[PDB]
Amino acid sequence: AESTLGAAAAQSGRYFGTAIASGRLSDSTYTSIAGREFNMVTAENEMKIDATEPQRGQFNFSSADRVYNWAVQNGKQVRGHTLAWHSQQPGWMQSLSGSALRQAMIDHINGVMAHYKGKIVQWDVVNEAFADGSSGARRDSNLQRSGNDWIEVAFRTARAADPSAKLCYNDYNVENWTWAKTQAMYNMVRDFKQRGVPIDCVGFQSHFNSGSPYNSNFRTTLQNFAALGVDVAITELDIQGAPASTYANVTNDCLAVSRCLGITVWGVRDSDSWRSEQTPLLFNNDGSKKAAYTAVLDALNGGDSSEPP
Ligand SMILES: *[C@H]1OC[C@@H](O[C@@H]2OC[C@@H](O)[C@H](O)[C@H]2O)[C@H](O)[C@H]1F
Repeated sequence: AESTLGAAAAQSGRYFGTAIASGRLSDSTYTSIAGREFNMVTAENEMKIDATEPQRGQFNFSSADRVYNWAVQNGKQVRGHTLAWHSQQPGWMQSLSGSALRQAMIDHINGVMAHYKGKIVQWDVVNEAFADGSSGARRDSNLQRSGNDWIEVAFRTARAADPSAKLCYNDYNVENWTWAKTQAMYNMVRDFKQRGVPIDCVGFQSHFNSGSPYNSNFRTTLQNFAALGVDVAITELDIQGAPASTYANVTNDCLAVSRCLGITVWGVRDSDSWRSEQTPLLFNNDGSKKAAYTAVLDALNGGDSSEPP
């Protein structure tokens, strides 16, 4: 057994990660907790398209590198997030369409991945391409309007740019196996694997709340995607009200699935969360461990004994 999340996860060859905000790296309580508890880091916003390429071909990795450096100097690996997404595009990219956009998408992938070549264990190459609801359709965005092949092209571009990284497709509201959105993502990944499109992993954002509750069939979802020959990862976990029960169920679902690489919770303390009003994380505002922390740690350890091995 181990006393911190990341170390406990590593006992089963997994990671327990967080989302780090560069602006919070001067907060010693934040860095003390994050450094102690997590062995994987995702930049909360610093590696997104707007932050890394604020003007066309004018890359900026200052804040991204502050997060990367903090992570590897503190022994954590890094998940890159995210290279091609409808949201958080800089204005110059939002105004592009068709072939111009396609070239800018490929150029953006190449510039960011070249900066981090060989440094990133997993990249969220494409994020949130499916529409919400029951259509199973692709979300309408400039990227989807440039051609349905944009997702496959992003993955091929990424594989060429850095063949050492695992390349993931990431989305939300795809955790419950009965949902149409889940099945659309499953059909796409299944097609990609059939044809040899370079995709190594599927990310489940895992934002559970009253509008999209956890279901025990999340384990079925994870198993079925793993059976397509891809790894699975829980990438942006947070749970409205932070019930320790549900946090432990999610943890045990990953631990039950051999290709589930690890879990990332989407921030450190509740005050750090993008949805702080839903108090959805493992640590209180004062840095203290919540009931959910204990249940997650115990799940990772397979129990809480205090005795000789
Ligand atoms: C999964 O959901 C969380 C999202 O990160 C938020 O993006 C919007 C930004 O205002 C917040 O600070 C971030 O926490 C992440 O990119 C997405 F993939």
